[PDB]
Amino acid sequence: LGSSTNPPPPETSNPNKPKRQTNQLQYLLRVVLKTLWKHQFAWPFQQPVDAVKLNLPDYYKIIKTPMDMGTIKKRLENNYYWNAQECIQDFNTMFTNCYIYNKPGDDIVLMAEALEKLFLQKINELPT
Amino acid sequence: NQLQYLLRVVLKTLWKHQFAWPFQQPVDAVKLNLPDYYKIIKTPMDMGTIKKRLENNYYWNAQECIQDFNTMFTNCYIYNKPGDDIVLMAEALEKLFLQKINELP
Amino acid sequence: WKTIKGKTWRTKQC
Repeated sequence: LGSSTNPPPPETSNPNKPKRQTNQLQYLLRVVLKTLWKHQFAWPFQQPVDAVKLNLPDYYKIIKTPMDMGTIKKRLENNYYWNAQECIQDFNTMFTNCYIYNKPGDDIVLMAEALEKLFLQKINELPT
Repeated sequence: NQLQYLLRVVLKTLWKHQFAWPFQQPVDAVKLNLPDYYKIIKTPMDMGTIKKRLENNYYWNAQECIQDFNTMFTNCYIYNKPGDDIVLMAEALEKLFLQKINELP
Repeated sequence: WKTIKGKTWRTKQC
């Protein structure tokens, strides 16, 4: 027996992955992520899922590619992405993970759906 | 050559995916309590059946095997509504599938 | 609790 543990967080930099900072990626950090980060429902998503504190031994048994806004935040500040599509995929992974692991109607799903609808509003104005 | 790649690489990669478990065997609609499943899904398909077909010289060519893969994905998108958890799992599996077959020899 | 295709786990709701 023992205490269940959290896996290491996802990487926020990589010397082998090409770096870039386009105006869309700037917009994703200073507008899109900025709006979601300050939302009232943002707190469960600003850091990797803490399965230990949440007493969720099955979470990382189900989710093998976790994602959070704190990882996304560091990736944007580090110019981790080459384009906006790569960053948008990290957002969708975060949402999809929450929708697969939790039931429709759950509080965490209601909060994730609210953040996603706001996310879709901002990326609809992604600049040229 | 291409049928070897689908059995040795493509299926092996998808079978080890985190969201592969609902698609590794035929849908037992009775055990899973899905009474309308086979009324709606006329041609069920799964990676376990594709494995048996790839091992037993079933497919005429690699394109027939790819059709069975797409049928498996299409079935999920037909039976479950968009945004369902199982649908999202199928889309993740499908995206990896399209990436692995895009490098077909 | 959530069940997907013969597999069950605890959600954040529980």
